[PDB]
Amino acid sequence: DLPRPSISAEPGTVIPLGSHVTFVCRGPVGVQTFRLERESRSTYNDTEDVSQASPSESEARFRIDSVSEGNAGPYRCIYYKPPKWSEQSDYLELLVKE
Amino acid sequence: VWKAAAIKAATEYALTEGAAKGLAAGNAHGMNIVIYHLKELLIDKLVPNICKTVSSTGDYTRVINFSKLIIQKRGAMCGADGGTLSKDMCTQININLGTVLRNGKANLPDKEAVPKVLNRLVSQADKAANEVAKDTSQSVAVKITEQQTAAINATYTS
Repeated sequence: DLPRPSISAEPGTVIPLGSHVTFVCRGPVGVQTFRLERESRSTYNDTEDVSQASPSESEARFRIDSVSEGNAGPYRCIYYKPPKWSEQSDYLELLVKE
Repeated sequence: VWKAAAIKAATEYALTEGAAKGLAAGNAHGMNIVIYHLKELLIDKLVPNICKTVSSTGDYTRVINFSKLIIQKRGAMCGADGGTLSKDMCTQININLGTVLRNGKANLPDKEAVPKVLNRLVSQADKAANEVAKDTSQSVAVKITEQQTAAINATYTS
């Protein structure tokens, strides 16, 4: 029933050390909560500050100020559209040069 | 020279003082239960001065007010940036909050879960408060519905 989300990074997926990046989860219309997952069991963020990016879809945006090389690696999206969660988006790999 | 109206008043005083004393021990128990789980569920780690501020206000059901606070500091200390606490804490915190569902998959979005476990928790101390209440209510009315009647009978014999 409901489409799997999409994940992207801004400006890109390759970001120098200390710089900023912004993950952009999107799925359809009528999403209540977006969750950005890094290791989905322990570390993740939930937002209700959902924006609309098209007649067809909506998007939430999460941002880290000073990116550590710790912050490199995988990330995925999920959205909760009551009463159920979406399947899990495809992996985004953030790359950070030493 | 009859003991009628007196007993009726001694039992009336027996029940009311009974209920009143029960309700106060019930409420102070409920509070210790909440207090106790607030630490069992590792919420001490989300906000450290959580117990004293629920303590220093009585009315255990006033733990629900802290839900938006708990949501805020969960995302702060176990966010996707890496978090403040260890991964093993965060895993556990997330299961206890009912957001991340033991076997891995998501549970419910952190905004529904937090109030849900808190309300479950006060409803859990309600049951434990209404039990200690009922209990010391009967236990204090007996001992004073006894102490009275022992003193009314000695009033009658003379």
